[PDB]
Amino acid sequence: GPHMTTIEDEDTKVRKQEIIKVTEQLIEAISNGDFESYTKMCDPGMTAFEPEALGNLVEGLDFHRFYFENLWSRNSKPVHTTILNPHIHLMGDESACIAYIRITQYLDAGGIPRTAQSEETRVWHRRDGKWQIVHFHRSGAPS
Amino acid sequence: TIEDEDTKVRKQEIIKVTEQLIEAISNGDFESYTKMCDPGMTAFEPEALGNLVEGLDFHRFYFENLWSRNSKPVHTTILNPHIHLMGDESACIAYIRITQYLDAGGIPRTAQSEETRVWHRRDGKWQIVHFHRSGAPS
Amino acid sequence: TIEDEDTKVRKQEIIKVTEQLIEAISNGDFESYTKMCDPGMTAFEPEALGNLVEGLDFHRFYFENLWSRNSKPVHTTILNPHIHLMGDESACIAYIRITQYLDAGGIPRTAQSEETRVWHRRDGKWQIVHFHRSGAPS
Amino acid sequence: IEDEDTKVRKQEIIKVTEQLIEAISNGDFESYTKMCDPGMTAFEPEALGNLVEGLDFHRFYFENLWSRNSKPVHTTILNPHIHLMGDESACIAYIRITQYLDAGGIPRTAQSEETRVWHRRDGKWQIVHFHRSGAPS
Amino acid sequence: MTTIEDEDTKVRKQEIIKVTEQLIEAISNGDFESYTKMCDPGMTAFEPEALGNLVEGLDFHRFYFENLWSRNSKPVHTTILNPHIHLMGDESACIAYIRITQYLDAGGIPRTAQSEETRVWHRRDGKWQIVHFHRSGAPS
Amino acid sequence: DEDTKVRKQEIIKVTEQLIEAISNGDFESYTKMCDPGMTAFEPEALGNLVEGLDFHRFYFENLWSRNSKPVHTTILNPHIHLMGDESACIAYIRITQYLDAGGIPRTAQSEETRVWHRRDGKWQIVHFHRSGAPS
Amino acid sequence: TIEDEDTKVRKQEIIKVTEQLIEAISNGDFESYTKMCDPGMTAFEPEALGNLVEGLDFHRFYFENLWSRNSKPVHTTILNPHIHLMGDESACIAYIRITQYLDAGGIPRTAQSEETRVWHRRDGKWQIVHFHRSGAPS
Amino acid sequence: DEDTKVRKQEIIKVTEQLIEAISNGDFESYTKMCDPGMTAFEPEALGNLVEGLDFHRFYFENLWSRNSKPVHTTILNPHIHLMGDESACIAYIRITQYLDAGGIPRTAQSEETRVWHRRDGKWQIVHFHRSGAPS
Amino acid sequence: EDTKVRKQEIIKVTEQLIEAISNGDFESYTKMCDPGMTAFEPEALGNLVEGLDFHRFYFENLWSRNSKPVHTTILNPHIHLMGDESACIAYIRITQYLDAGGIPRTAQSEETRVWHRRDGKWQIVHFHRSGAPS
Amino acid sequence: EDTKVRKQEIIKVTEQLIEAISNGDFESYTKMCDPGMTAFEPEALGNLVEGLDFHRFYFENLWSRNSKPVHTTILNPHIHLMGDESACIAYIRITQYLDAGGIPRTAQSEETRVWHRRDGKWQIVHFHRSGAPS
Amino acid sequence: DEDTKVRKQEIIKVTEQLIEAISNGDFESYTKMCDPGMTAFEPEALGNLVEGLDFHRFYFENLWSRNSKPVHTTILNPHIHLMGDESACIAYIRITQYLDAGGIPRTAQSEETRVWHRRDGKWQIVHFHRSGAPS
Amino acid sequence: PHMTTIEDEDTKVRKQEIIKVTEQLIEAISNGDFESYTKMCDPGMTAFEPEALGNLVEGLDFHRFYFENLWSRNSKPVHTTILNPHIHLMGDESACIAYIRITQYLDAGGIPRTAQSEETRVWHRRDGKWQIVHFHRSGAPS
Amino acid sequence: EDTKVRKQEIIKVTEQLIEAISNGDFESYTKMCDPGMTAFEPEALGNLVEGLDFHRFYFENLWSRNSKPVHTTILNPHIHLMGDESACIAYIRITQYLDAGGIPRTAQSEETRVWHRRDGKWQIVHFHRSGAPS
Amino acid sequence: TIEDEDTKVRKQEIIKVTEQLIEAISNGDFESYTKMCDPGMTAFEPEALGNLVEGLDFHRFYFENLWSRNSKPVHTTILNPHIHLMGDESACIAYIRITQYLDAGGIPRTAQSEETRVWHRRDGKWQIVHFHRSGAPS
Ligand SMILES: [Cl-]
Ligand SMILES: [Cl-]
Ligand SMILES: [Cl-]
Ligand SMILES: [Cl-]
Ligand SMILES: [Cl-]
Ligand SMILES: [Cl-]
Ligand SMILES: [Cl-]
Ligand SMILES: [Cl-]
Ligand SMILES: [Cl-]
Ligand SMILES: [Cl-]
Ligand SMILES: [Cl-]
Ligand SMILES: [Cl-]
Ligand SMILES: [Cl-]
Ligand SMILES: [Cl-]
Repeated sequence: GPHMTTIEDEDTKVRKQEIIKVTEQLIEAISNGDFESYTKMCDPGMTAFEPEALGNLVEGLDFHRFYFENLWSRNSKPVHTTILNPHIHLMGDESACIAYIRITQYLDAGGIPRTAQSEETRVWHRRDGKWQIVHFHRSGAPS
Repeated sequence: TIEDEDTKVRKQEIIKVTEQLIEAISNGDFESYTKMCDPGMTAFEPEALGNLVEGLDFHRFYFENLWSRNSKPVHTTILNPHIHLMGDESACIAYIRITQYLDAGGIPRTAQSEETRVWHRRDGKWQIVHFHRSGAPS
Repeated sequence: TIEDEDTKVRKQEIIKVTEQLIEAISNGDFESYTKMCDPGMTAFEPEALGNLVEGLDFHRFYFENLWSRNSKPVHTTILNPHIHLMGDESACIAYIRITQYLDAGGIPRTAQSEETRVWHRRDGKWQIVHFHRSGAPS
Repeated sequence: IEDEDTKVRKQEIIKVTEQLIEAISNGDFESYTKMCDPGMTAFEPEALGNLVEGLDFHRFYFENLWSRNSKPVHTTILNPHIHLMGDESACIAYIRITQYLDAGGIPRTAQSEETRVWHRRDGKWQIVHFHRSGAPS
Repeated sequence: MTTIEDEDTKVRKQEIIKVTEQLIEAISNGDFESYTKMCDPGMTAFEPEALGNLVEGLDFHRFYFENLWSRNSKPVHTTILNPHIHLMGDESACIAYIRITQYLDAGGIPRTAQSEETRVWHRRDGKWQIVHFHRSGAPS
Repeated sequence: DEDTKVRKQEIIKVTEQLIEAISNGDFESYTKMCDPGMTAFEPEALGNLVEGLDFHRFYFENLWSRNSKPVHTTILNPHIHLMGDESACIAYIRITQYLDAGGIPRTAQSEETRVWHRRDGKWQIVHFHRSGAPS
Repeated sequence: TIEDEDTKVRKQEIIKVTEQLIEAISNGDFESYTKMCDPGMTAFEPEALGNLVEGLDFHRFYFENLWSRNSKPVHTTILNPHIHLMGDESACIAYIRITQYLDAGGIPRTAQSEETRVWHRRDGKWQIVHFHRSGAPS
Repeated sequence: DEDTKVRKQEIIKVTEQLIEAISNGDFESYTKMCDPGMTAFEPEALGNLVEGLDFHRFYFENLWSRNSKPVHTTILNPHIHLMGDESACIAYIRITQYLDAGGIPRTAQSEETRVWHRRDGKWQIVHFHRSGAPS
Repeated sequence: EDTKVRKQEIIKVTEQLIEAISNGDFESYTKMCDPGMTAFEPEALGNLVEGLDFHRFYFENLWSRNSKPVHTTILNPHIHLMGDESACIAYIRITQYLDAGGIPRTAQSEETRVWHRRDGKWQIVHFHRSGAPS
Repeated sequence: EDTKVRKQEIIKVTEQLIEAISNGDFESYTKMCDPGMTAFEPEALGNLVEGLDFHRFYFENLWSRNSKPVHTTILNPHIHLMGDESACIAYIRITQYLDAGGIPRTAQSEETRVWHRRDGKWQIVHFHRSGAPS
Repeated sequence: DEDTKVRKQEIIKVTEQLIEAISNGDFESYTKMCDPGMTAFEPEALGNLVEGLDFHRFYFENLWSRNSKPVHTTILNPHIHLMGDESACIAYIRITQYLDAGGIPRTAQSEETRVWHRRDGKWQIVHFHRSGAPS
Repeated sequence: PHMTTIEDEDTKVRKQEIIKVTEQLIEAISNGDFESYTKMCDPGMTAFEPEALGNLVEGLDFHRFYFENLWSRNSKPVHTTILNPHIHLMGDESACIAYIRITQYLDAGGIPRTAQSEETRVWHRRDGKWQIVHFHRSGAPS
Repeated sequence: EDTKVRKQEIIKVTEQLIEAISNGDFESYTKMCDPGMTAFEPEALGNLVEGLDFHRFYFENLWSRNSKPVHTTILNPHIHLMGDESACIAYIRITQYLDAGGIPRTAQSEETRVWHRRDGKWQIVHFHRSGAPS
Repeated sequence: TIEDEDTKVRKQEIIKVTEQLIEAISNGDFESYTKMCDPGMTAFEPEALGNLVEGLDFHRFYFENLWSRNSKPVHTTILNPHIHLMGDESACIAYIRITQYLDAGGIPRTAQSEETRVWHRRDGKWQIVHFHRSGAPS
């Protein structure tokens, strides 16, 4: 279009929104204890670092399934999630990386509104059309 | 039909640059470091107090203020590495970083941290586009 | 040139909307609240754990899960207010917010917080475009 | 094409904020006052919960704390957000991270949330109010 | 030489001590109506409950009145120690004293609280009103 | 009535003057500004109501060592109450910026009430109440 | 110095009044207490938090608000008494006051305090002119 | 007529004198003012009733940082009880302003009771009770 | 050797004494105590008490004898016979009780008892208990 | 009146014993102590000690006397005479000292000294100390 | 080669089997997998080297409550060392996800070393060393 | 005779063989002699120890640090005791030894203190000499 | 040949002793102890105790000898034979028990038992326990 | 009396050797210590951390590096000794061992501990076959 003297290419804008959407979708699946949708979004050889893994690098979805079968009783109180200061890094058409602060507003524990924070890194890989998480790193203490 | 073992060498490729990156960090060599980082590099680390930091500017300070690291031998070990290849220009490595240092009463101590490094191939050389360090140690 | 009498009423104007805003917050009236906030409202507050929050989405939680304050009588006082007028569509107010509440053993307690509210006049009514709170109200 | 002047207006605000921070960081009180409205208002850890007026209260840290002749300082402005309000009024909120030494000659990091309210007067931008949360400086 | 006019400063001071006692009784009985009657609308105050802030009006004080009824049953004895009055004109007085409160608690345990108080009085249309007060020593 | 405006500024000026005298360890000027039967409540008096200026003479004799610490005072949120033409009352937050305490800039806060009485032309403090830190 | 050893029953009278006085306090008998107290009596005691009190009003509060002497059987001991006869109209006695009480669950406990009682004879009956207590007991 | 007024001032003067002697570590003047069978309750005696001046002698002989330091004492809210012409009782708050701790000004409070007995012309302390911490 | 029987004697009255303590039997206690008795014990807070008066309170205001297991052990006792009518016994007193912990707890105390014979029976003229163990 | 003197007699030896202790003179100490002297003191850690051998140590490793002014007071002495040959004194021992920075401090201890007369002089047979001081 | 690959998987399988038996409180299967003269180091043994299976019977026999909370085990970063055809050594991180503690999900970690010896066909544990928490 | 005092007799010497190399290994460690140490360890040696913070470490690289930065192990007397040893023989080239390692050392001001640690050493015979293939230390020592 | 069986003999009586203790069976216990038995154990607070009287408190006031699943292990035993009527055994005593809500825990204590053969049966003449069990 | 009672002589012989043993320890006379200890002697002591030690090898270390007695005097007291004669060849002695040492800070201090010593005599000489200590001396 007009104004050729500059990168009129803002598909990077929509590509990033693409990544933000799948991340939101992933979080919703997690938040609703929907393990099926979750696995659908994760690469089988998915790798992860998270408080629940006590400093160990975990492989597969098997380890996460636990929390999706027991704590699945997730439905016991309201839980609003906010993704702050997102930053996406595009790497090829099949590879993306997103880092953001994850803020969770929940009740319970004494029945009072409380807020939890965690730093998250999600590494995305495009396979046969849909984006899948290949690795993620969570920092803080919340799930 | 022993096919696809170049993934084996590609992963070793990633392990080597990660080792190189850690050595540069460990030797306070900021020049080599920047050479290995994308200008728009993003990071999550204890020193950033929960904030997502951009650029190398924030890291320069720690490189310049430790200058004489010699005041103690520093050995690093990369444990249980795991590489994820994504295209020919994109890689992801996750490992436990163990650091053996002295100081603190000249006594030998060990620090652990979980690290994620996201690599992107630009014009021949690999560069870090994002990294996430969990723990608190150095 | 003491025509600075309208600045007197302009400031009272700002003090009134601030009082109105606080009342809406105090009564858990999220509708009135949103009516007074710009959609792209920005905020710094204890509940946000050091993060700059955007939109009203983050606030509608405490506005929809914090009504158990009837058995917890509340009174708010705005102390030492200071308004800064900037054009006819832009104002800034800073004050100490003191809250008297019960509970914590049916006993009377007092909380203090420093607040900054940035106001912008849009199509007739004043709206908050950004606010910064220090302390820990709710 | 135009609709990107808000883009340059915001960069304008980010520049004066950077300039302000540099003046503070270099203990240059003259440049500082030049950038502040005489009736400037402020909330900051050093004021112990009180709303302070004028630059008189700040002169103290530029004087009795310009003794940085023994340690270098680096400042980072994170996740900036500007709100434009008319052509003479702006509002910027950011996380201010400070890397300083001492405390054992060791590298340490400080964080603080800052809000700066800007007003355009006779050409140059001036701070009319600011709110600092956390502590750092 | 100074018999008359001195004998009256004596009664003027007792006058101030009486209103101060009355004020304290109203406070002690949670009687906000009598309290407001004794305070100037633009009354100013410094007190532990205000966390280092100068408070205006009676609005801030109503809270403690309305939320301290059980005290009705709670026996309360107040003592005003080492009073000092400063007369300033016929319509202006200043009194400073140590306020000691003897109260019970849970288990009916007797405890004592101390606070230094300054009350500034102004005569308006016949009755004395508090224009400013300063309370120290964290007690209520 | 606006002379109330100048009357209040009058009180603010003497208060500033008083603080300056205190800040400079100038006991002569101080006594000149205090009524002989001056009464006071302050942290240094440990909960006791002190009389006269005698008790304050000491924080002047042993604090004059100020030639080792620049001091700046700020009077915040002042509020004056006028009561007759010879009686005033001022309440304010007193913020003090001082060094030492290691050598680093520090800030102290205290709430102060000063009761003023006009005697033979000049204003004199008849009572004062300080709560906080400042000495 | 051996003549008129009456300074034996003289001191003994003082212990008699001091003992009476202590019984009144122990039984919650304000009337007896006042009879032995000069209306202009002053006191230093832990309950007065460092202040010097005058009159009997201050002490009345502990009598009026403590009638449960029922489940409150209390024993008192006056250790190492020392009387100072001043003239024939006055006396001063100092002793340790040990009191054994229950409560504290119903377990036996002991408290101690130093007391000074300054007596002065008005008419034929003695009265407490001033007293000072240190320690625990009330 | 009010001789009770002068009698009380008489007691206040000897108390001031006593405190000065104590403050200056002048044990001779002190003993001169105390009855040989003097009794005492004080923090330094750990809950015990002490007799004679022997116990106090230590604090003089071994506390000379008193001489090397400006010490200011204030007697607050004094109350005297007269009992006959040879017997008096005074109770007051004793406030002490001293330096040390690096030349820092600090304040100490103690409640004191002094029992006076007139013997052969001069007043002597027969018993005293100090509550708090001073000496 | 005749000294062993006269010492064993003292042990008997000491045991007898402790026996009465634990039985709330104040009457037997008084019989064994000299009216001018003196004492240093934890429940006296560093003061020397005189008489039996100060001791009734614990006899009366605490008869949880058949409520708790009051068992006392006298260890390493040493006796000093001083003339025909004067004895000194010093031992470690070990008590094992219940409740107030509900657990079988053990308490230790150094105890010195000074005896003196009067018209036949032995009586305590002074005792000194250190540690705390009631 | 005769008792008045005998009791006062026990107060003198007690003070002399203390004098010798304070002084650091062990020769005097032994002479006033019976060989079989038994003791309970804070340095024995709950143990009934026997003989002089255990106290010698404190007599040889605390000679820094002058290097510390020390004043003792004996409060509320109570003596029990038990026949011509034995006595018992109980008192509060208050000690005023410095050191630890030269700050005048005050220690307290409950003491019980049991005396037995051997020919000319009085000898301590047993003693009990509570608190911690000497 | 390529058999060292299957030999190691062989060891990983018996280790998994062992852990399952432990996890299900199945002492019979456990003993079947342990050499009678089995040696062990583990937190429950308080620093002592224990012999036989007798000592382990207690943790099985007395924690049957497992039949309540889902127990999931993960073997992380396994490392096998082959030594001859009848001897193997495996070291791994053992992560256990369990409930309880309020029916709340919690995770325990422990470092384990298992020494295997082939006897008459089947692999048997000859010694094991546990660091950490796990049952 | 009773068919065993021949074989039982060599298992006896084989176990002493293992106890000797273990003692040798400990001496090398105790003297900060990294060369002898590496000589006794298989290159692919694996280890679990307090210094590794719950991680399984590989190679000798990680241990080099405690040898090159522990030259003080040559300044003060160090006595080691191996208690309640237990050897498990597995083939002629494979052995396993478990023991309590007690260390008596000074300092902290020349003060004598004792440290305890449970150790497991897995030995493998390669080309004549015994080498450590894996070890697990729980407790403290080093 | 026989020292082997003599030692097993000692290990058996020690096991029997521990079982009696573990089952709160004081009768069997006393049967196995010499009347003048001496002991050092945590419950005695650093004091050397005599007789069985002191022990009858822990067997007695602890009738939860069921509600406490108890397994005992004797580790690294070492016997010293001294004559045909005297033996000494030292071992680590490990106890596996449950809890305040069935939690499995382990306690360790070092024990020394000194045995003396009297009229046929072995009796404990002295024992020393370190740790805190019973 | 009876041929017996001389048992006190046997008991006293043990008190003699026990004292000789303690004295040898304090001197730092390992040689004598060896002659007094059976080579297969067993021990329980705080310096062993819960483990039963055997032989005299483990104790050597203390007769070498522990030289605070080799330059600072210490007095030992044995209290309430109790002996059990199991024969003419076997003895058992139990006692509290108080130790008065100097420094540890410089101020005279006292340490306690109970010790059990089991003695066995071979060819005329008494030797300890086992000992158990509680507390922490040497
Ligand atoms: Cl996740
Ligand atoms: Cl980095
Ligand atoms: Cl808000
Ligand atoms: Cl600023
Ligand atoms: Cl009020
Ligand atoms: Cl002032
Ligand atoms: Cl009273
Ligand atoms: Cl004095
Ligand atoms: Cl008793
Ligand atoms: Cl002594
Ligand atoms: Cl297992
Ligand atoms: Cl090793
Ligand atoms: Cl037992
Ligand atoms: Cl030994």
